[PDB]
Amino acid sequence: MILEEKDASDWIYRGEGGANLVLAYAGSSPLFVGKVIRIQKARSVLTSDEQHLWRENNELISSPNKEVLEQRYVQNVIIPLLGPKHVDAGVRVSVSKEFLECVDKKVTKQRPLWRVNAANVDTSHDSALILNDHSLFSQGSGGDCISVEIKPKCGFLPTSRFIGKENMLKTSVSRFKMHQLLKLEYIEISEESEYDPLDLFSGSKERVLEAIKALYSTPQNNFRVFLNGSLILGGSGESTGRTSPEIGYAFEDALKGFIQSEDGHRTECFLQLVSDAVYGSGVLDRLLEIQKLDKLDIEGAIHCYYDIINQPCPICKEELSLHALPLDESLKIVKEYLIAATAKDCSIMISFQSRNAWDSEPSGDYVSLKPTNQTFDYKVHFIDLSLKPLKRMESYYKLDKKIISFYNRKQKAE
Ligand SMILES: O=P(O)(O)O[C@@H]1[C@@H](OP(=O)(O)O)[C@H](OP(=O)(O)O)[C@H](O)[C@H](OP(=O)(O)O)[C@H]1OP(=O)(O)O
Ligand SMILES: Nc1ncnc2c1ncn2[C@@H]1O[C@H](COP(=O)(O)OP(=O)(O)NP(=O)(O)O)[C@@H](O)[C@H]1O
Ligand SMILES: [Mg+2]
Ligand SMILES: [Zn+2]
Repeated sequence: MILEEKDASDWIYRGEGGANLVLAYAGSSPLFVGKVIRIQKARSVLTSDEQHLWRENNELISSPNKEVLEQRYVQNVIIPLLGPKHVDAGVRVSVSKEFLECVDKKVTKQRPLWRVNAANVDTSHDSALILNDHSLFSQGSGGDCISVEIKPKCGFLPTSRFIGKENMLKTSVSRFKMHQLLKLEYIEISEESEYDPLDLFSGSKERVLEAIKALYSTPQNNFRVFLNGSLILGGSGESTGRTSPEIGYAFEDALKGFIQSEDGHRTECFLQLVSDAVYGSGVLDRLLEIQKLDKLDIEGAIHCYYDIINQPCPICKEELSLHALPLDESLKIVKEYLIAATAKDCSIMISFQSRNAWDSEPSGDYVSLKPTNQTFDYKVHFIDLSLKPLKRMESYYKLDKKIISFYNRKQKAE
């Protein structure tokens, strides 16, 4: 029930995002075998404005800590929306300060330096999240498991009435593609990614495959691959650089026996396998619907935000429409905007294993690889379904203004 100091040595770095540190269990305890632990970082549990926003979900507003908050957020808001088939809310577990402290230290050296600069484990939370490890095909075997993680980002184009005259490029150019230019400018990446989210979410099989090949070539922080829980393609707690021949070889070699093709051809077969799973599964259509809860764009939603927090709108100057909405409706719009923001920033994990004829109940989800003559069963889970803080509406607006006005400036340079 409680993780103490010495338990710390049975957990090993798995990765991290901007919000949580994730460790995988390497011990023997039947309690943790096949799990990861997800620990919130530090960069009362809900502002007053937030309790207003989440009023409809009381069990949410009365969450005693942040861990229970996320847990109930996923169970009560996200589940109802994506079904429970592809989602795990997690089980909370007591951790002690010294355990947390001990984990922080143990993994420090395996973290990107910049991640360590930005934040650490909040060693004041008394709880943490335990999740099923989706790099493991099933909880509690059918041989090896190749697991693929995709952070798809936003797969549609805003079409809002509320997009400003100087910003209409947002109407035709993906946010992900415009953001890439800024990141390069800010030395957050070394080269622009080849991935286009519009391809991946297109519903076109050839365009999904194109997205997958692109993710493979330039994974940044959008693509990872695991062999039985150990990373073989992608970044460790951060964006990785373009796939090089050295990385190409290492990954090709890691696939041996799993993709049963000739040496050198495994990679192409694996890419097709992922594509077939994504596409055939239809899992992205559902995610995309949630993303489209951002109905009005940040340029529209921001106006409702100031109404919700009762501040005169600094964006309007000396939109009669949005400002004439009843409070109830402004709340809805912003809540949906923040649900959409969860959807836009989560990941999909797709676990693969050789079709097991001895399954006592044969799986309905699988993929037959043309060439190899193999069948793989697969499973999809969504991960990283974090609650986004309402206050963040302000920076969403500024980051957006920054993205588009830099993209415009870059284009003007014809
Ligand atoms: O705003 P975006 O689209 O850049 O997304 C942020 C991510 O950057 P990305 O562009 O995905 O590399 C960002 O990822 P990195 O920290 O850059 O790996 C986080 O996921 C961030 O969420 P949070 O602060 O952890 O709640 C994300 O912020 P939210 O927009 O989800 O609040
Ligand atoms: N249930 C899980 N099973 C397997 N791997 C996981 C699981 N949850 C997280 N991970 C891995 O650990 C990494 C960090 O988890 P994540 O929940 O995305 O952290 P985060 O800081 O909340 N991400 P973000 O806020 O979107 O930047 C993920 O990219 C996965 O590789
Ligand atoms: Mg998160
Ligand atoms: Zn306004």
